[PDB]
Amino acid sequence: DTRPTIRPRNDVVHKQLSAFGQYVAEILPKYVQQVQVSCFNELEIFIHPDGVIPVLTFLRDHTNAQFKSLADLTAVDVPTRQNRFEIVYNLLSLRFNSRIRVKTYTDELTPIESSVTVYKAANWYEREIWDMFGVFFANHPDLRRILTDYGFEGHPFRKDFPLSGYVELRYDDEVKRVVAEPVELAQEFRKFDLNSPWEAFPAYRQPP
Amino acid sequence: VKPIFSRDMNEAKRRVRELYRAWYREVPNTVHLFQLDISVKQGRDKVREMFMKNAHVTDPRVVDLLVIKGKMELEETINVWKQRTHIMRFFHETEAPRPTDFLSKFYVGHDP
Amino acid sequence: RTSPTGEKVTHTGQAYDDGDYRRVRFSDRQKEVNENFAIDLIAEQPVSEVGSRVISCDGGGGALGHPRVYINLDKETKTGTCGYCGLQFRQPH
Amino acid sequence: ELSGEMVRKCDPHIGLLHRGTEKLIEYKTYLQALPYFDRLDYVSMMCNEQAYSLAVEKLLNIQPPPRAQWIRVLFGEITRLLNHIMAVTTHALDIGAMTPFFWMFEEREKMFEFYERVSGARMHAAYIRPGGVHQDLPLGLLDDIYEFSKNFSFRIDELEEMLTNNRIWRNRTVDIGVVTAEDALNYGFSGVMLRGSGIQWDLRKTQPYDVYDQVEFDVPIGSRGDCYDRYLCRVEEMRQSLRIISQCLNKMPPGEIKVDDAKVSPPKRAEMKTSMESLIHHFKLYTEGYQVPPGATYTAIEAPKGEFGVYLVSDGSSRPYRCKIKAPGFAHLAGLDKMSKGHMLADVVAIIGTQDIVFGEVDR
Amino acid sequence: GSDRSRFLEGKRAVEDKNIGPLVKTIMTRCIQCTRCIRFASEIAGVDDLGTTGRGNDMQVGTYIEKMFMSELSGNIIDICPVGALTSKPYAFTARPWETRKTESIDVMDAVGSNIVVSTRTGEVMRILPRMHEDINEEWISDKTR
Amino acid sequence: LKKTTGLVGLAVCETPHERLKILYTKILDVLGQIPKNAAYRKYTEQITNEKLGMVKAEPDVKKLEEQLQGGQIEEVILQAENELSLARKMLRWKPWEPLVEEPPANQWKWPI
Amino acid sequence: TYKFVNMREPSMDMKSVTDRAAQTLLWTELVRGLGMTLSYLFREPATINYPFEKGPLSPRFRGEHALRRYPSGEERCIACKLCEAVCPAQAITIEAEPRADGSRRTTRYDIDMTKCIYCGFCQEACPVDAIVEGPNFEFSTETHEELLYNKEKLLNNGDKWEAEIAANIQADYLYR
Amino acid sequence: ASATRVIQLLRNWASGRDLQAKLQLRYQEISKRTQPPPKLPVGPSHKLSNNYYCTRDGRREAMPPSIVMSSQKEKKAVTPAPPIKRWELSKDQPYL
Amino acid sequence: HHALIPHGKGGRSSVSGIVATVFGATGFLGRYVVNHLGRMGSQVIVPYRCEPYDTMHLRPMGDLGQIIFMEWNGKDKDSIRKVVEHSNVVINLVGREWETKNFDFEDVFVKIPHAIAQVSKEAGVEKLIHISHLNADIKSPSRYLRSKAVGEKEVRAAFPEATIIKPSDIFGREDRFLNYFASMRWFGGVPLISLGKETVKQPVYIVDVSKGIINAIKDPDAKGKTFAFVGPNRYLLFDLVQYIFAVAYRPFLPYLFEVSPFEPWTTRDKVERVHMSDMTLPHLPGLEDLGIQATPLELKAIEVLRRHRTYRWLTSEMEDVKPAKTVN
Amino acid sequence: KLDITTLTGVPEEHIKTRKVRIFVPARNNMQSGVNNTKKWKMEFDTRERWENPLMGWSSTADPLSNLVLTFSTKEDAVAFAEKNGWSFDVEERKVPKPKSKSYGANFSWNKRTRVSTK
Amino acid sequence: SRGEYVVAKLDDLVNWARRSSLWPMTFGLACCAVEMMHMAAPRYDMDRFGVVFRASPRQSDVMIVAGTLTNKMAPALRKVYDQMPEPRYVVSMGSCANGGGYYHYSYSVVRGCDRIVPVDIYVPGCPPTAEALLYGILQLQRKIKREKRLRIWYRR
Ligand SMILES: NC(=O)C1=CN([C@@H]2O[C@H](COP(=O)(O)OP(=O)(O)OC[C@H]3O[C@@H](n4cnc5c(N)ncnc54)[C@H](OP(=O)(O)O)[C@@H]3O)[C@@H](O)[C@H]2O)C=CC1
Ligand code: SF4
Ligand code: SF4
Ligand code: SF4
Ligand code: SF4
Ligand code: SF4
Repeated sequence: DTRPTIRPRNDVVHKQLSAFGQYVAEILPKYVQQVQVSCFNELEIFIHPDGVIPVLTFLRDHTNAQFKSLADLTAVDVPTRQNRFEIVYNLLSLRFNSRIRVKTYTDELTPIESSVTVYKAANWYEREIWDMFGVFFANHPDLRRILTDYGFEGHPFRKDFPLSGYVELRYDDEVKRVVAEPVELAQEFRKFDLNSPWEAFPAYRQPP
Repeated sequence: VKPIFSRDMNEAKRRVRELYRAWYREVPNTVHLFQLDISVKQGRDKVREMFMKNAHVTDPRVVDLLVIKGKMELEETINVWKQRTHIMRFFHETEAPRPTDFLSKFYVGHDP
Repeated sequence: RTSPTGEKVTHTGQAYDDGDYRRVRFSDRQKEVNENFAIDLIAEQPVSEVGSRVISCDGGGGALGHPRVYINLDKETKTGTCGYCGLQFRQPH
Repeated sequence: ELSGEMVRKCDPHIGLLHRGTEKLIEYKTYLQALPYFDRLDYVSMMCNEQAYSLAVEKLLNIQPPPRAQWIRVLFGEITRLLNHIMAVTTHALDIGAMTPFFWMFEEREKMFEFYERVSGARMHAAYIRPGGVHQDLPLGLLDDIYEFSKNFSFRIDELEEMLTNNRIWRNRTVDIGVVTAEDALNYGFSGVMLRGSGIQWDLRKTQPYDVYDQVEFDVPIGSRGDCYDRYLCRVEEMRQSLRIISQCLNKMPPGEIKVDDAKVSPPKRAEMKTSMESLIHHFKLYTEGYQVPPGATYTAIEAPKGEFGVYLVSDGSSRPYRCKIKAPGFAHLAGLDKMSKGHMLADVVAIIGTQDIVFGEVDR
Repeated sequence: GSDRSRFLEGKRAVEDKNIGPLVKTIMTRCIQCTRCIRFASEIAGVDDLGTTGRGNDMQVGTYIEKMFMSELSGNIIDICPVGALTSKPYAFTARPWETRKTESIDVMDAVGSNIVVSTRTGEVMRILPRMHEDINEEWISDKTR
Repeated sequence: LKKTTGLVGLAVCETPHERLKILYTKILDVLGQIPKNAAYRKYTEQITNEKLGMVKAEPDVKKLEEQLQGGQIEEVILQAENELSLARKMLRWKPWEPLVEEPPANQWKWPI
Repeated sequence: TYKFVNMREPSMDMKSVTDRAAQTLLWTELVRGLGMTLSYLFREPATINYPFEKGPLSPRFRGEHALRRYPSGEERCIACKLCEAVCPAQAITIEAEPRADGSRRTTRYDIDMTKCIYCGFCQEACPVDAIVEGPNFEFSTETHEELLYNKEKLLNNGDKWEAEIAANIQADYLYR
Repeated sequence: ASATRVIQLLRNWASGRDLQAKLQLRYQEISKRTQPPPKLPVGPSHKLSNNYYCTRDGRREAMPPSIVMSSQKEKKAVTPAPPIKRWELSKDQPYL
Repeated sequence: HHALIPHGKGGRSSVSGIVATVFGATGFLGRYVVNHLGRMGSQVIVPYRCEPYDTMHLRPMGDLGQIIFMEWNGKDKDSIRKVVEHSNVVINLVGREWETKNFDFEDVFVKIPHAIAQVSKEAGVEKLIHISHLNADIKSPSRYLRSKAVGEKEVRAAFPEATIIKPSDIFGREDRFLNYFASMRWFGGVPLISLGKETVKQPVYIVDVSKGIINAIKDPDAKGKTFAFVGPNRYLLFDLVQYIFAVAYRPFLPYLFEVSPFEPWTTRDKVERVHMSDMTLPHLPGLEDLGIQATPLELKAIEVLRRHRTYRWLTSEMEDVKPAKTVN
Repeated sequence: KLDITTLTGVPEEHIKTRKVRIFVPARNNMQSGVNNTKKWKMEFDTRERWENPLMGWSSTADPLSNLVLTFSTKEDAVAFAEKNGWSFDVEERKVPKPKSKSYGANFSWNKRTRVSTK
Repeated sequence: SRGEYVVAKLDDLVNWARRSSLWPMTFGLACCAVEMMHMAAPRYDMDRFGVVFRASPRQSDVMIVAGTLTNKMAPALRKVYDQMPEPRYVVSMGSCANGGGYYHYSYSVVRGCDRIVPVDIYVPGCPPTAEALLYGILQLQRKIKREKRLRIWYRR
């Protein structure tokens, strides 16, 4: 619609992104599984996990796709899927002033090829993904805990990991050191059920 | 499914033994480096205990990842990335022993 | 008011019992107790008499009060009480 | 790993400030998640809020009111002054020059008062909220902003007088931590890091957000890629920020400060206590929160330390499913070893400063 | 609905009616949905509730001062879409978002009514019916509640 | 002559036209090795032919840079090198083959 | 659109080279910087005399939380608990029961200041302006237990600071 | 600032600039802390007619992402966007 | 009256229902006792007479509102009353190895314990844990041991069900027994009466004593029983000191301080007690009765004496000293 | 059967003792909306919640007290429980039966359905 | 008595010296460190009170925990604290240092630095204003002024 409340939408960028998505799909039919452009003009390419390195290399070196900047590499944990972890690569093409997202899937066991060869920035991002979610990255130069404690056990950002964790720290005089003890909260984190019983967005309705 | 490192359980057991050798040989140095009060036997007993904890695994993929995690802990221990408390965390000391007898649990609390 | 133990009773009706071990926390320190009981204070406030069947109270000060609520005064025995303020209003007989 | 006095392998160990902010965000409503972003980069506060606000607004498919957008840019450039002051002064302080730190920090104290005048808190403001800004500027705030900006240029020049031409400062910065342009792009560097090597990239220009397209400024570009050029770039960014601030102070439009949607922005307190609909929305927005349409986005702004992006994932509820935060410092510190190769220990200190590493954002 | 109001006039106020020691009644909030009347007439079987008057002055409730006595009276609290009818014991105790819900079975009678035990901070706050078409449908006895 | 490219690590090429022509010929040969049906070969050959034609047509370096719209001519040379390496890697990967495997069930369904 | 920092070739004029060598040998720029600091010496120091002199503050300042009362003397808090919900740090713990009169009066209003982030969402959410962050920033304690504020503590804080709190609200309610 | 003329001259000479023109300390140009009561305006949707929320519900006008291509059941080369134009050197100050 | 149902998992935030007033908590044994009560989740009332700064070490040993510090005076019965009024358990650890200006061995080991026991009974305290010494004897020459036994009898008289514990030369990190021997450097070589060849001592580990005290509180039959905390092995004084200097990397040189107004380095009674062989009482319950298994000195010796290393024995050479011969 | 229990990091006590309940949340009787009752959810057994002595706040040691995982289908929840080795109890979704409704029946001629009041 | 008078006066002299020349170490961990710098900034100028920022923890008297003490950083804090010489005082600045603040329920945040190190003065706020931190230091100075270490030794 119109008026200040509604956000203005640019259709030109939408058309450009759709065309380029088709371009990428045609060039890489072996790996590209699905191409989507969001209504807010964000092209997303879904690729089979085996194509992490080829697709990224194409999107980085190709003359008409000069995405030479790995903006952010992250993971989304959806426990309702067999391949719960979804590895998402956010790219930036300075030459064409555009961005693209490469989304792949992985299990808790299936390794994913490291993209350090494609982007050197991928090192620490993949370390974080392994540390927080537990997605092993094959051929990684140094895959180790980057954010958790040295002796920490478990992957915190997993949806099945408790928010407060399983262990807590304190200083004990008898052992003269900081010791790890089972977590005991003086005030339990009060879970608030806020989801309304009435549907909010008809456009995103999943038919039964 | 693509194997992480080992295609078969026998290959995985080879990796497990390699890790066990490294941990077994590192324990004496670790006690010296962090000036731990545990004995070399105690550390090696803990290493064997930790390995035996994950002795029910049958999937080579899971065994591979367990070895990778075991390697990572060894790397931190060798590189002194861990601190004295971190090494001692394996030896739960301050934590009071929780009994297993039903009658004892019955007295202790509402523990299921 | 003060409990038999000697501990002043809060407006929330709370007073550590004699057998309560927690009473030791006030051994050398005072027990913070507010000395303006709200329930007593409104009881002091007089009951307004407004001829209109329905009156509206905002708590005073407009935007500095409470959401405006309309009170009905049909009940003769009872006096219309503000939901937020607690002020009582009556219809003159 | 030092060869006596030469750095061979500088392994950066992070996580000393890893507080699990991203996971905590998932357990809280969108409004409740906003204060977290203030903490992420505790040097540039309102800039962090703007990036999160833009991401939520994009998913909400709403547009902040024109006045709020100008207010966001005005305080955004004020925020950029805060960080650049902090970056340069603390970098010089570690190098040894201690006088400039105190000189510019009083100006930083003055700017903190501007935060407190408009939000009520000195550092963490939570003023830029998804949908606009929390409140309108207090009468007289803009006038004081003009007074500060008028005399601020002299302060920057005094900083240059003590550092820029000083030979000792140049020796500690010139030809230190040189990054090739191609390496910077591949290593995911952003902000001053790219501009320092000559890469002509600036989100405020290439991908304009809010009313940055309606302001005129110049992007400082380095020539050698050393710490000294990046030091000059950060100083010039402060100067160009004053240029933007003056424009905003002269173009601030009349209007509301929040999107006129009571299902996204809470209604005014007077309206809440009068209108039945307003009270309902005021109740729901603060208890449940606004439901964001299902989707995902990666909105990034040209934050003072570089590109600050938020990968917001909405499941259709009032609490985000996944909120990955792109910290510009994270990538920069990852490339510290590459920059530190073939340098001395003291050079490492300078390289840390030129990357403007705040471990709050790095550890998220 | 919309996000603002155009009502520049004064709102109405309705005198509340006592219907018993269990259901706190604030008829000012009633939206004249007639759910309570229909429920009392059909499910409960007690023809006490009804509409008095016509137009905007139509008040819902017993014309005379009478207590609505039923073994299933408590359900009228649930059926009421607005907070006109509220549980007198549960009144002012807690909010819905904080309460944790635990599905359970009632033991007061041998019906086996499925109940939802709303507990906050490890304290039973209220008991709500759980849908079971075969046993309790959507209603529970006043004792159970 | 251009004193410097501005970008650190990028050097001015004294013979940019000849270098671009040689690189484009190499790229074209490598694409010729690629199967014709492959979209990569078709599109890349189109792009390279356009760029090569413009390079041969315009002898002025600045006008050529403006014509190609790839930035400084050294940047265009770098782009050509990257494209050539990518073409070889594509010959290895053969991404023109059919899809490896369809996504398992609703692996790309949001919201849940 | 873009400005070239540095990127300035040095002139090789013998006069220019002479002046550059003069700068190098005679340490001119160091003297210039030294003079700048000397100028800073003779300026007026910007230090305020704490606590005899207090720093500037705005009426919107957020500090010690405080529970307010109506002019009659009744607690404004009507136990809606939405401030508990909005609190991003889950610091407010509210338990309410019908008062002897029958109004919604909380039996427990506990906020641990050691967990509160002083965001101000609580005062923006309260529909009766009951919980309002006060102007007092100097309330440091010596024991952790003191930070955890009871309902009685909040009521006393409100009673103590009411004059200033009311004045500040009167000076800012129009903006809100 | 309350400094003697001699001190002012010495200060300015040492700095090389007229510091009295722009003194960092704030004296009287500050705005009065006490200000007249404001009257903030209303938004574009504060109207009694033609204000139906259906015509201004941007939140509900969002649509699921459009699927351009799905593996489940001569074109010219296409770039993601038109190539970025070269930035132009500043006219206020080309070289710092 | 003050009976609290224990609730929780036994952690820092749990409730063990033990309101305890640990007299003399600012001491070697006191710290460990408070730590055990704190880690279980007990309301540890700490009566202190020293500066509050000296009591800061006890602050992190408990959760919020679990360690309460209140000033007490051994010469004031009222102070004892206000500190044990709400306590269900009172533990008495007050004892100084050297007499002071205003406190003599009689006052510290008779008068103060008796006042605590009498007040506790009047207050209704359920259990009292007095801490005597194994070598305490009514006719023992040393005033320390003699006064301790005198107070022990008075404790039983005032508190009939008092659980009196008699440890023997507790050793630990902040102990005055192992560290005292390893401090013979100040006293020339190793001053040993008759080369300490007729003295066999039975040292007990600090944690073992503290855990026994906590176990005694829980134990329902411990009330009224005089426990005697003995060590795992009996060591010859000469062998023990030789072992001490050995693990401490100290040259073993086998070979007035009461005057010192500041804490005396050595006491005449301490010298007598050091050269006095520990008694052996087989008629009293021990650690095994409370379930605590005695920990050998050898295992915990390095933790107390490695910190006393000179140059290169905590590293480099790191020669392992074998266990010293035990006279068992 | 995937065995991720060793890789989860969950303590053994909270791997065996836990009793996961797979179920579809019931509709709150107070409201009439059914949007909440559309996705399967997984919750853990409730355990002791004692009172903190200082303030009275409820304290717990259960680390998984607040863990609620939504799942598209029951099979997904079952598989996830099996992967993590948690004993899982599944409650089949209860969908209200379609009910015949007639406004005319309110004014029946010879039926009980005839309403006394409107 | 005369002995008490002499001891009391000497104790006051010792108390004055320490409270007047407190040397704090900046254990800046998070956002609160920025406000701590603003305390040392010209407007407030902690040095004016004799409180000079001593980088060396071995020559410090006050440890100002400013920020969120994570589990990874927790051992370092205690180890630095025990390497401080005595008398040593700990001032907790910020809700995160006090009781975890915004990250109280985080999986890798210590629920208050009080667990790791004993704290003397708690400065509330997020971040506490520089005056509030300055107020806390002055409160610590008054706390030191009340200390009677010598008097208790004499009366022992
Ligand atoms: N190896 C050993 O130490 C053994 C000792 N014991 C006895 O068991 C107890 C263990 O004491 P421990 O914890 O090691 O402490 P220490 O003997 O090392 O220090 C003395 C302790 O007693 C307190 N104290 C001493 N005199 C007084 C007094 N006049 N007024 C108040 N408090 C006083 C001290 O508190 P403050 O510092 O505040 O005065 C401190 O807690 C003592 O009673 C001791 O005699 C028995 C067997 C072995
Ligand atoms: S159910 Fe409630 S809203 Fe409906 S008529 Fe009855 S009282 Fe009114
Ligand atoms: S909560 Fe519902 S019933 Fe109660 S006043 Fe608000 S809209 Fe009316
Ligand atoms: S928001 Fe206001 S009225 Fe509601 S509970 Fe909090 S203080 Fe009371
Ligand atoms: S100001 Fe913020 S942190 Fe403090 S009580 Fe209100 S919502 Fe909670
Ligand atoms: S208390 Fe607030 S400002 Fe201080 S470290 Fe914690 S979040 Fe940051």
